[PDB]
Amino acid sequence: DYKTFDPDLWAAIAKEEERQEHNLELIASENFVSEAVMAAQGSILTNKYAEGYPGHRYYGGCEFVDIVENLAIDRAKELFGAKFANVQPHSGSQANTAAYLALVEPGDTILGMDLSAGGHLTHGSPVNFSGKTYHFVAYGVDPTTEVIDYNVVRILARKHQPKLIVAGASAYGRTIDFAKFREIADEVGAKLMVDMAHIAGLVAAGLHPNPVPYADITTTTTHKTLRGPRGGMILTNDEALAKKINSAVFPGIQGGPLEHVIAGKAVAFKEALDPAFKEYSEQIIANAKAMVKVFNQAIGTRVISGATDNHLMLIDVRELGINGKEAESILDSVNITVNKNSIPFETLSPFKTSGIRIGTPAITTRGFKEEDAVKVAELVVKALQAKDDNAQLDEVKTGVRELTEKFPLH
Amino acid sequence: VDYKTFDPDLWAAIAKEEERQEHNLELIASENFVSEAVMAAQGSILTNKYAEGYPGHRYYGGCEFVDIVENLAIDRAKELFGAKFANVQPHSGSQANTAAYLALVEPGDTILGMDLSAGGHLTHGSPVNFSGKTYHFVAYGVDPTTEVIDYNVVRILARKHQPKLIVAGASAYGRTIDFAKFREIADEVGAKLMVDMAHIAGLVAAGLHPNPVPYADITTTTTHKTLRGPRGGMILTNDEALAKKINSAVFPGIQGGPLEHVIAGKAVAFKEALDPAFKEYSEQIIANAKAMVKVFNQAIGTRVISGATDNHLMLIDVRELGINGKEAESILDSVNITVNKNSIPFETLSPFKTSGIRIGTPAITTRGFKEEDAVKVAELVVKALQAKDDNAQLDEVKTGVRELTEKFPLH
Ligand SMILES: Cc1n[nH]c2c1[C@](c1cc(C#CCCCO)cc(CO)c1)(C(C)C)C(C#N)=C(N)O2
Ligand SMILES: Cc1n[nH]c2c1[C@](c1cc(C#CCCCO)cc(CO)c1)(C(C)C)C(C#N)=C(N)O2
Ligand SMILES: Cc1ncc(COP(=O)(O)O)c(CN[C@@H](CO)C(=O)O)c1O
Ligand SMILES: Cc1ncc(COP(=O)(O)O)c(CN[C@@H](CO)C(=O)O)c1O
Repeated sequence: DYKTFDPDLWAAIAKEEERQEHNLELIASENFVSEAVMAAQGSILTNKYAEGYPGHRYYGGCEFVDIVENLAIDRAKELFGAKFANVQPHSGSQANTAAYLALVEPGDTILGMDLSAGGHLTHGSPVNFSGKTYHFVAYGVDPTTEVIDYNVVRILARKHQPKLIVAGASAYGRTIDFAKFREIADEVGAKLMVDMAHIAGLVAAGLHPNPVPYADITTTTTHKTLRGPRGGMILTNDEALAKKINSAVFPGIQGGPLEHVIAGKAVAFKEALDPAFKEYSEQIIANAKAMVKVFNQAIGTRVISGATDNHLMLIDVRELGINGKEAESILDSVNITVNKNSIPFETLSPFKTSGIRIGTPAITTRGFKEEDAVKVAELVVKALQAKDDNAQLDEVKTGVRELTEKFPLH
Repeated sequence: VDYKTFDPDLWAAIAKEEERQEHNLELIASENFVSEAVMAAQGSILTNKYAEGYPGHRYYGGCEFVDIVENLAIDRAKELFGAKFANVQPHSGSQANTAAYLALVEPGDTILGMDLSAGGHLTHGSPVNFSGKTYHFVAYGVDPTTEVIDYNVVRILARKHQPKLIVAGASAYGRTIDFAKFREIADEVGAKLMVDMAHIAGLVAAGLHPNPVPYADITTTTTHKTLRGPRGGMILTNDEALAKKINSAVFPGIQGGPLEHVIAGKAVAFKEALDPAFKEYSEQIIANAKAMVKVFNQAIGTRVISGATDNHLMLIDVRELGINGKEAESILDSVNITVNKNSIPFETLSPFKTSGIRIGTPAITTRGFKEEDAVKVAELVVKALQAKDDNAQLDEVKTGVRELTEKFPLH
């Protein structure tokens, strides 16, 4: 009805609904939120200005909005065991901005994971506030094993004497050893920040070591393996840092929080407290390992580091005569969505790349089991091996159609 | 329903907030009621899409239709305001202002901006905010007697401090802002000009406030105040070199993935603002505000800062009544009238006690209040603040509030 007033906009949204139904979303950072999360974001909480924190707002009328924000704070403390939580960051980027503000001064030396090795842009990129505002020195992975070499990180720390070490990654498929990062931080007098955005759901399910007891500050997004709305979060066990975090978020770098999004965070956090969430997260990892077993035994799809401990994998496609941008293009043509992704010691442009990144949280949410993940990896292999044999790309398109129809959305 | 039974804590709180919005007079000047369509866009499956980059230049695929949506927001914004370029990704007004500064000045540069007590925003140079921490802000205010901007003082300050940038725009300023004078003062000292129209954006879009876009190097705004859209920010410019710096500052500069369900809501609201009926709404906003200022000027104890309004809001110095702004806020909230305490020009109390309250009409106007209803609101406010404890009076106000909200239901 209101769609009559703006048919162009609602038409685009309908096509996007259909695109999400008909494609296999293998983007490691995406998911499908519940009906309840979307209803919270579609609520009248968008109308409320609520600057400040629960019980000490700068506006009238927040007495019931404060319940929502307290639910999100307290469910985060329950899920992750943090003594303090801040649920107002608009995004992972704002969450990391405020975490740095609470820990270091502009120009300070910070050790963070290199982008090609799998770090995030906010872990030290020169085109990002992180690299522009602080002096970042990168660590990476070993060139042969493609996992983090903790003794190399240790050497780097003692050489550079950073005020802060950042751990966490956008494209690292192996377990991060937070105990060792804390060990190294302590040796050089540095604080430790962990960005668990990608693994937060796995951490909540007890399937990846929990960084919260080790890190001075833990940041996260709410929309990856946690399966919540797009937004950020900051955790800490230190009451003094909690006060600095809160001031840094507001009035430091934000104004009004998005209380409708925060309600969706509260919704998603109770979903994650349900025993069914542990089974979901278990299935994410099983599906991912199943998929890595297929790629390991295929010709020309080299799995970075040869294994996965979590939800994602990086695939080196150099053996196939293509770069990551071309691989992403082939797979889109058959309704399989991935992203081109730099690989350790990447030699091509960050917009060409030698690889693609694949993750299983979204298809697992659709209901894929181990057998279905194997099928996806085989269609991916077939499409990249089909050096443009139209007959084969069309078989793959059919295999995708078969899978989406067996696992429709709500 | 089924998910409301899974989580009664959360859904019963939202239900109570729906009732509060129905039953209170929402007089907070920066609030509004978005349409059903805006809420449905924010509640859409667009929340599931990562779309880093810009339309047609994304960092990965899958963005065919997200690109249509965001280009609708960009194009309707350009149409609404007459700008050659728009960025609709900023998560908020604060992020919009962060990126605008990054496109205009370097850390440590001298910036002229409105003082907080005088009506400026925290991002206009407060030392507790990134703006005051990152740049050298020099504040201008209003005149103590007339409580309006003194443009020769701004000129004097600009000539004395040689700012790299002058910022114009306010959060609690009820009078017309002369953007031409600001453009002239900036040119005289060679400064750039940035205008934050967050509060007056809808009025500009309706032609009822002078338009800053032709005078400002960069114009920033929120989408959720008089523009009546979802919570978010936006940046406008006519300069292609600046537009590139703006886009780079927003992403990958200070943000990651945009909120595309919110950006859909921005597209929905921009088309609503392009409709001729938006001009009548915007006119009614100002006529309601002016009708309230008249009531407050007659009452002793509710002193209207500067004695008039040209836009949607007014600031009330309540000290003659023997209370501060915090007590007035709390008195009004206990009779179901929602305002915010607010510093006034030359504030002498703590910024958390304050001498005043701020009142605006966009929300009640959206509910359908006309001038005679705005008059009744102002009378109830006067009565509540003069009542001094008298519960008969306060309950009288409470009945008036329920009369007005029952006359003008939501949806
Ligand atoms: C976004 C993003 N944010 N954080 C990230 C990314 C990734 C990314 C970065 C860039 C870049 C660049 C230079 C700056 C632009 O001027 C290009 C691409 C694809 O073209 C992908 C993907 C999305 C995960 C990535 C990688 N590879 C890593 N590790 O982390
Ligand atoms: C938020 C906000 N952001 N921008 C703003 C505000 C206002 C505001 C600020 C503070 C503060 C502080 C630290 C001050 C340095 O010590 C306290 C209050 C009421 O308690 C209200 C209101 C909401 C409009 C305001 C005022 N008055 C101005 N003009 O603009
Ligand atoms: C570890 C980490 N920390 C922070 C962020 C940023 O979150 P934001 O997009 O909400 O700003 C990301 C985003 N990660 C995106 C790229 O932006 C991805 O596809 O992986 C992240 O991976
Ligand atoms: C002129 C201007 N520019 C920017 C902002 C910040 O927008 P944000 O709250 O979305 O971050 C505001 C917010 N205005 C709020 C105070 O934060 C208010 O109640 O008025 C603003 O008034």
